[PDB]
Amino acid sequence: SMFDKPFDYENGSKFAMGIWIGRQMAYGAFLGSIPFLFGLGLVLGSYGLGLMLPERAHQAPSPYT
Amino acid sequence: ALLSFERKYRVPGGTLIGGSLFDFWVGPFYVGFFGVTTIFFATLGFLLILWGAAMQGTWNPQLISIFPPPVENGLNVAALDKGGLWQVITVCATGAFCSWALREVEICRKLGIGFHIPVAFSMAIFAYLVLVVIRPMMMGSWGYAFPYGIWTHLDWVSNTGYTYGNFHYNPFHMLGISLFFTTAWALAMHGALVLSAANPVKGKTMRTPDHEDTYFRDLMGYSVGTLGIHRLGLLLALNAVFWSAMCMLVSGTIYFDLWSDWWYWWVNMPFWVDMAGGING
Amino acid sequence: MSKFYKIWLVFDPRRVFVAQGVFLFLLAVLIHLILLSTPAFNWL
Amino acid sequence: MSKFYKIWLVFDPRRVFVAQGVFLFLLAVLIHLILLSTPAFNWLTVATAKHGYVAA
Amino acid sequence: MSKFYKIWLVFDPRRVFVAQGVFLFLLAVLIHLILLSTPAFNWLTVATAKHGYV
Amino acid sequence: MSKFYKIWLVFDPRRVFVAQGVFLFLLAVLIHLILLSTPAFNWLTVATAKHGYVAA
Amino acid sequence: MSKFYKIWLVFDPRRVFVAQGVFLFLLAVLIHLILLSTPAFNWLTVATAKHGYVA
Amino acid sequence: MSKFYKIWLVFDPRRVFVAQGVFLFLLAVLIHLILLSTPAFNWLTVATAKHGYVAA
Amino acid sequence: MSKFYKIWLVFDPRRVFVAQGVFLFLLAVLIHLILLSTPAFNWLTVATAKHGYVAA
Amino acid sequence: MSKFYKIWLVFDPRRVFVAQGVFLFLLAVLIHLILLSTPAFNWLTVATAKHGYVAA
Amino acid sequence: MSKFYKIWLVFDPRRVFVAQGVFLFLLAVLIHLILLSTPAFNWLTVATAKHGYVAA
Amino acid sequence: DPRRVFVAQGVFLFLLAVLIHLILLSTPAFNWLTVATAKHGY
Amino acid sequence: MVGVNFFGDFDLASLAIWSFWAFLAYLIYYLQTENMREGYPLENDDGLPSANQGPFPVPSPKTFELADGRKIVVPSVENEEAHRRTDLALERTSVNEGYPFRPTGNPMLDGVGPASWVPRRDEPEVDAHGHNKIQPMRKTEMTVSAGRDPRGMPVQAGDTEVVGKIVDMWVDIPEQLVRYLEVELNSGKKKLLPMTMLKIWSDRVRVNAITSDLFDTIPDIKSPDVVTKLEEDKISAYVAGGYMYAKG
Amino acid sequence: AEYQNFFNQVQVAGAPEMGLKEDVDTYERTPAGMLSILGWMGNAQIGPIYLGIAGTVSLVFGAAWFFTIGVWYWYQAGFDPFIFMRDLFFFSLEPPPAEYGLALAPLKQGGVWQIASLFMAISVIAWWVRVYTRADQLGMGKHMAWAFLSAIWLWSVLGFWRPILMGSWSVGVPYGIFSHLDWTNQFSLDHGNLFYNPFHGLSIAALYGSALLFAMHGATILAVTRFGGERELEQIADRGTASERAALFWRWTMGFNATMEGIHRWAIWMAVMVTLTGGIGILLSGTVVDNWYVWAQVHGYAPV
Amino acid sequence: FTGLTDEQAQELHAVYMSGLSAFIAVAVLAHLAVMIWRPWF
Amino acid sequence: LSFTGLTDEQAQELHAVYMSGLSAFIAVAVLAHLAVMIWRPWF
Amino acid sequence: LSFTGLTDEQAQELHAVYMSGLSAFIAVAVLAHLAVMIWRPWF
Amino acid sequence: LSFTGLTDEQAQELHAVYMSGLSAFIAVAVLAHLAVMIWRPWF
Amino acid sequence: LSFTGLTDEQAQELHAVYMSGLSAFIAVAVLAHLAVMIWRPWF
Amino acid sequence: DLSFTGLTDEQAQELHAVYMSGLSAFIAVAVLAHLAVMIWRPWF
Amino acid sequence: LSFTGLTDEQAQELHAVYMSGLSAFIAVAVLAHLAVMIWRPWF
Amino acid sequence: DLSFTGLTDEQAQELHAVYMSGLSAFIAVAVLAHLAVMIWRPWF
Amino acid sequence: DLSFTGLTDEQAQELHAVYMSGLSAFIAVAVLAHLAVMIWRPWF
Amino acid sequence: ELHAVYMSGLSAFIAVAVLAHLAVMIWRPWF
Ligand SMILES: CC[C@H]1c2cc3[nH]c4c(c3C)C(=O)[C@H](C(=O)OC)c4c3nc(cc4[nH]c(cc(n2)[C@@H]1C)c(C(C)=O)c4C)[C@@H](C)[C@@H]3CCC(=O)OC/C=C(\C)CCC[C@H](C)CCC[C@H](C)CCCC(C)C
Ligand SMILES: COC(C)(C)C/C=C/C(C)=C/C=C/C(C)=C/C=C/C(C)=C/C=C/C=C(C)/C=C/C=C(\C)CC/C=C(\C)CCC=C(C)C
Ligand SMILES: COC(C)(C)C/C=C/C(C)=C/C=C/C(C)=C/C=C/C(C)=C/C=C/C=C(C)/C=C/C=C(\C)CC/C=C(\C)CCC=C(C)C
Repeated sequence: SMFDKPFDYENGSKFAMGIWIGRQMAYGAFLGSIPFLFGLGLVLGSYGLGLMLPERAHQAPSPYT
Repeated sequence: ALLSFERKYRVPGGTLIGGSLFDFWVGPFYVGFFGVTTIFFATLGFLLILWGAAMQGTWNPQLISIFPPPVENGLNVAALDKGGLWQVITVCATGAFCSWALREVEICRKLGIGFHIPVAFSMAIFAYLVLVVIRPMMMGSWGYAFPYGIWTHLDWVSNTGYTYGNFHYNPFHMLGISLFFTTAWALAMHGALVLSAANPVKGKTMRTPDHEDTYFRDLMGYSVGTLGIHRLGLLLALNAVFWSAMCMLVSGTIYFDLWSDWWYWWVNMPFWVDMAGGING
Repeated sequence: MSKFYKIWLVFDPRRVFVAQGVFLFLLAVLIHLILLSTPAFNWL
Repeated sequence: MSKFYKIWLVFDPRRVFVAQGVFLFLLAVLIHLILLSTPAFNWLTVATAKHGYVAA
Repeated sequence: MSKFYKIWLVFDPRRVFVAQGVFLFLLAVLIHLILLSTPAFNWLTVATAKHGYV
Repeated sequence: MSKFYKIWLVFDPRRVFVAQGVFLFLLAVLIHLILLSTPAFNWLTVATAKHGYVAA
Repeated sequence: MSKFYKIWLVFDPRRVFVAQGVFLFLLAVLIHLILLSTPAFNWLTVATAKHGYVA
Repeated sequence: MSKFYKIWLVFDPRRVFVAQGVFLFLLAVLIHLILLSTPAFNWLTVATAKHGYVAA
Repeated sequence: MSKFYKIWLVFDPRRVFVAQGVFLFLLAVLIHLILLSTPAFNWLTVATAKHGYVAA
Repeated sequence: MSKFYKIWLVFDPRRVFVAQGVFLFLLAVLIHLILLSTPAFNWLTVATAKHGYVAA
Repeated sequence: MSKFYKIWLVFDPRRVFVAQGVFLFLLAVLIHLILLSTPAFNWLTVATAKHGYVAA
Repeated sequence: DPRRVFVAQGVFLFLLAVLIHLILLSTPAFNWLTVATAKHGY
Repeated sequence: MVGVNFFGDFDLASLAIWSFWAFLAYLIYYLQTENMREGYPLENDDGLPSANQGPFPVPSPKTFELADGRKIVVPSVENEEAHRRTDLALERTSVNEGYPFRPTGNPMLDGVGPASWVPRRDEPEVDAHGHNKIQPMRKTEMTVSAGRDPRGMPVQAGDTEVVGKIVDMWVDIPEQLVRYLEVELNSGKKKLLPMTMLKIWSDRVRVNAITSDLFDTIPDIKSPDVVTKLEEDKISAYVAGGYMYAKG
Repeated sequence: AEYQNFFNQVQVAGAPEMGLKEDVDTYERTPAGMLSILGWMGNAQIGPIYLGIAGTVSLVFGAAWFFTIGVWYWYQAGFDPFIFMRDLFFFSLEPPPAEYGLALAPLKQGGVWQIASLFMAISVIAWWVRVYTRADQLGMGKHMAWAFLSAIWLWSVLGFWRPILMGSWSVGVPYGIFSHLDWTNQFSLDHGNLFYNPFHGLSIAALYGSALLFAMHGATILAVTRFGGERELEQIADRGTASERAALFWRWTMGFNATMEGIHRWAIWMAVMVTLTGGIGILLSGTVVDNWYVWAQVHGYAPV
Repeated sequence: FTGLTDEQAQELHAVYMSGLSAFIAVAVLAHLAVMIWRPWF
Repeated sequence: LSFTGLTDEQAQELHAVYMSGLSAFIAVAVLAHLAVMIWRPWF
Repeated sequence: LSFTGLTDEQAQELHAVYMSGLSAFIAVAVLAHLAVMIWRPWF
Repeated sequence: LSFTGLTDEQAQELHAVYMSGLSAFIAVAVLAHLAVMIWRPWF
Repeated sequence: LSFTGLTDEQAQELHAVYMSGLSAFIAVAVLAHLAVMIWRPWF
Repeated sequence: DLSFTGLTDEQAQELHAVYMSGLSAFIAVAVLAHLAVMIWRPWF
Repeated sequence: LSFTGLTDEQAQELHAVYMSGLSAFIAVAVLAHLAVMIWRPWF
Repeated sequence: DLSFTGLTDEQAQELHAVYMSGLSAFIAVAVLAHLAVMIWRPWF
Repeated sequence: DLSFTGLTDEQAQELHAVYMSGLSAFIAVAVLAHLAVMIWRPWF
Repeated sequence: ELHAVYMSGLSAFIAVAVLAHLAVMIWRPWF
């Protein structure tokens, strides 16, 4: 992949290896942000979209007794 | 344990995350990165449902119910004993559903087939997200989502439906029901037609697809064809779920009164509204 | 204790670090979201 | 207990460690969440009452 | 009695210990949850009453 | 009487032991469930009345 | 009646034993459950009244 | 009466004996259940009255 | 009146006997239920009155 | 009237007999059920008034 | 009025006869049922009024 | 449609005839059974 | 029949619901066995038959008789051996079970993985009347009714290099459907490209599954105007294997 | 994005296929035409259609049922064309009131509903023999007729069998757009929340399963159309790589799979369960159980 | 349109009218009996 | 001439036995109506 | 005819056994109605 | 008359065992009905 | 016949142990019913 | 075809001997369990 | 004999370790039950 | 085949030694965590 | 020697040493973050 | 001629239909 490059273990300094680990972990953290942002975008986007509704949308009767 | 032909297909590659770290099978099941996360989310969601049963005090599976937060709670993260457990299970369910679809993508890539199955399943995920996330947030609270119980989520359907009178009069609901009925009808005919050809009358050779086209042209005067029926069966099921999600998306967000009153725009048109007689006088 | 380096002979480091990033990021999100259920630590 | 190393001649370490890791995280989350569901052992609400922050 | 070792000539050890591991965990969780469901044997509930945790 | 061993000439021991194990466990759960459903034989309910634990 | 052993020349023994075992278990459960449904023959409720188990 | 054996030349004995057994069992359960419906022939109800059982 | 045997030259015996069997059974069940549904000819309630069964 | 046997040169005897068989049965049931509906011709509720069975 | 025989050169005899059978049977049932509905021409109601059978 | 137009047109004649005949029965003025009941004292 | 209980609360609705579970339990058993007519008995990674075969038994053999009188029996050893690949170029990546098999060589050419083809019968698929189901358009009298006619269009490979031109279309006569496009490469050889893995643009045909260098090794058809079920399996599997094995 | 094979890229059409002459009287088939708009998703050929006597009987009695309802609407509209179009969805051909039982009600008070129902019963049954006969003359199995019989079972329970057992035609379904929706809602109300009918739940599981199964199977076949997976009949006789990749997707996803022929046994049985269990649940409603929610509470699965 | 020659269709019409006439006669006899029993005119 | 693969001779045998069965059916029906008319006339 | 593959001799022998069994079924049914007629006549 | 393939001698022993089994079933059924008649008659 | 593939002597061997198991099962069942009849008779 | 599993007569005797040992041990514990419950809370 | 491919010696080595682990698992479970019985008896 | 994994006894021995060191450290931290929670908020 | 991942024992040590250095830095930062929260708003 | 057959038969049907309409009038007229 573009962000999941392999590393040259036999030809590489510790700092280059240390940076490579961080790039790998950052790419993993970026992948983990895909569902978090999508979920956050769903919740806040839907709530934001609901704030521009005819205002009877926020006072519907509860479906639970 | 492999099928007699499975070995030549069990090859490395096709993963999206992790490469060969999780690229293996457990029995028949393929495990990937999303196989690992599906197991985590499915097991956590299942154990939290059992924990919710323990707090509820009942162990009858048909009486277990995890309820969302109260409507007054708004969009806040609720306390675990006060409907916040429902929110955790909702995240576990969505994590399990989404990772299940992504796991199917990895399996699609390994087998070299089209991605129709994960995409078709994403429509089912979308309808679930409409009922638990999109619609409740547009209405302002997590308390409008359905509960996680076998028979209590039917009470939610009943209470949600009767909020707008008879829910049958929702026009998107009519379209969704018609497609759901059409999908079951086409599934019966597709299964029957293939089995009719593959299992002919005794003493007859196995029928060709020419017989299948001939049979439905003789019967109805039309035949979609072997490729057409699988396209159409997929589209009917996806449209049925999509227009169902629309019916709920507009109920309580755009439309608030009884759905039976909506159909009176046709009657109240100002060129036949005043004419006496009929049903509406 | 000093022999834990052999974990990289079992699991490919290139692939584990990506998995660590997914886990560590989502754990930080999970803890922040758990804090919100309590208004006392509800930072926002 | 002197012959327990033979486990690794039956179960490959790669799959056992992956299964063990998921099980431990799953169990830890389950137990932490069970305590959070119990208001008397919810350390966040206990800290709120001890010091006094919102109490709501 | 002393011939029970032959179960491994019939059952694959890898299949069994997966099934046994799932069985023992799901049984152990079930029994703990049954006790937690009953206030009499909910050790967390017993502790709040004992120490006045409120 | 001493000729029942021929059952294994008909049924695969792998298949029988698995089905027997599933049956024996599910049967045991069923009987324990029936006793727990009956308040007279629910040993947890009996204990909480004998020792006066909570009764709530 | 000495010729009844020829049933096994018509029906596979493995399928008969499984089907008979499933039948006998379900029949026994059905009859036990019928007795449990009737309070007169429910041996747990009879023992409750006999021994004063409160319930 | 001397040619009834030719039915097996028309129907498979495997097919007949499976269908007949399902028929006889279903009929027997039907008749037993019909009697259990009628309180005059419910032998458990009759035994309860005769032997003075509780039947709560 | 002896040409009735020609029916088997146009009708499959396997199909006729199955159709006849289902017809004869369903016809008998219908008649028995009809008598059962009429109290005058319901033999269970008739026997109850004659022999004085409780019929609770 | 001596040339009515030509029908079997036009119609399939297999289909005609099946269609006639269901028609004769369905017609007979319909007439019997109408008669049962009418109390004047319900032969079951004629004997109960003649011999005297239930009168209820 | 004697050239009508040409019509059998066009229509299939099977479908004309089946159409005749359905149409005639449907009409016959329809006319009978109208008569049964009208108590003046209900031959069973006339019979029970003439013979004094049940009148119920 | 040499053998097909006849069937359709016959249906139109049959549907209309069965229609109007039953309508006359619905109206008591045009019901012949009703008038026969009155004359003979049925 | 309302409120009529055989015993306890077991009324006629209880009898119906419990009767259904027995019928449903049997129906699932029937459906599961009917789906065990292919791919059984199970095997291990080493090829030997497996110890575990599952709680459902293999159903009794059933015969499909074809129009040519072949009498295929499923499940059967001969049917399974007919569709069994031999001399597969695969090696085990680990001694443990449940691990992938590494191709030893070129997976596209060896037909493994997503490039796997099945030994189908080496005969053209045939319609009811006996004729070949799939035939070139020139062999029949059909015209392009709608859509974009691909005849003469350049064929652009996945690496954006032009590899030839479409010279013919192969249609499914009983279904009135285009199955393959016959491409004439620059070298003069003719290959078949399945329509399901092509995209007909307004001015060209693009094949993203494989690159330009792999077009010369697309499996060939022995008869110029006849395509065979075996050849269709090889051509389809080769092109579909490109998505994983084209360039990396 | 690659080609998703949802619509044909090229349409090719020649002489329309007039069908197979197995035992069909081919002179009873109409001409065959080609409609291009239908050829993008499926076949472009429209026709030929077989018209025997079963189809003709079904068509005339179906038309009579359709027009019997229609003429009743004109009577309800005062024979006003504007009122007819205004209230088309509100018009209803109601069954006779409950005072008439199973008798022949007057024409104005449910007798027309009985006439219309009779025409519908003939038309549906005449169509069932058409479904059976068309398959018989082509040497095919009668699976379509048996699957149709399951739909007829629920339809006959709603209109015929249940009104017979309930003792009156009044419980039958009115012939109207909104009215038969109101009947459906009223059926649930006066039987205590039909949601708690177990066979209604089984019917819904089959109906949801039908859409789940057709989405699974439709997408599975489109995924393997690269290898001719839509030619299912040839895959049954001669298994190809399309059948194996389809089986291996579901084995690696669910742990178990079907075959090309066997997936259509799941398809037919999932679909007929919709109306097989549905017919049973409607028959039990009123005749055996009058309050499903209370019945539920007795049997668990409903709180006390 | 049918596939029947003129000679084969000659008896086809004769038998049909032979059967139709018998059907009419029974209907006529039935109406005469009903008029005697319960006249509607 | 056969529309269903029946010879003319076959149609003779088939119609003869059919009328034999029909004759028996009417005869039992006539006796049954006679008995009902005597038992409980509808005229 | 011969729509079922039976011969003239096969069909005649099959019909003889059918009638013998049918005769037994009628004989029991007649005896059953006589018993019901004695116990509880419906005429 | 070979729809199943029995050799007209296997059927005789097939039917001999079946009737022997049928005889045992009827005898127990009659003994059961006699017991219920004594216990509480339904006539 | 011989659908299962067992020889006649193998059927005797299989039936001999089937009936021994059936005899054992019924022997327990009869003792079970005798015990219940003494403890709580249903007649 | 009375050798469906492929075991020999000798193997079946060896396998059955171990199975009956396990069955006996299972029953013995079950009998002890019922005896304990009968003492603790009899159901007769 | 050896459906799993293990030999008699290997199965003993498997079982010796399994029984070692099982006995340790049971020993802790007995102590845990004893602790709960002392702290909060369920009998 | 008691070497399903393909490891040798020597390789399994040294893998087990490292695994037991990781387990021991994990159990040690959990014991310290439970001691801290028991002192802070006992559950018995 | 075992090397499920194709790293030598030497390469695993070098990678693990770098990984543990980053792990120690990551924990030390996280401890500092907790001390900030513990000072501002303790949870015990 | 096909049409020649139809017109003669159709006219006879109309002829009796007219004769029946006037048969109603002499028995019970509406105009
Ligand atoms: C397994 C259960 C599912 C199912 C299965 C199923 N349905 C089936 C089948 C099967 C297996 C068939 O084989 C059968 C069929 O033929 O399918 C194509 C059918 C069928 N299911 C149908 C409908 C249908 N199925 C439904 C449901 C279901 N079917 C279930 C979900 C529904 C719903 C949900 O309500 C409907 C509406 C039909 C398409 C067909 C049966 C058609 C039939 O019997 O029609 C008879 C003929 C008529 C009623 C004539 C109608 C005429 C028009 C009203 C127009 C008339 C006027 C016009 C101007 C024309 C001219 C008239 C004259 C002047 C000439
Ligand atoms: C609702 O309306 C009511 C009911 C109130 C009033 C309406 C009444 C109506 C519409 C009545 C209509 C009645 C009709 C049309 C009755 C018709 C009855 C007929 C035609 C019955 C015919 C029966 C024929 C039978 C039983 C023939 C039987 C033949 C046999 C038993 C012999 C077997 C046949 C063989 C062997 C043929 C094979 C031979 C060869 C050589 C192949
Ligand atoms: C509703 O009813 C309730 C639930 C309330 C009550 C019902 C309770 C029931 C039905 C309980 C049932 C309980 C049962 C059946 C429990 C069974 C428990 C068993 C059998 C436990 C066995 C455990 C064995 C263990 C933990 C063994 C561990 C082994 C090791 C740690 C060593 C590892 C070595 C291995 C895996 C193989 C060695 C390999 C080589 C090469 C030597």
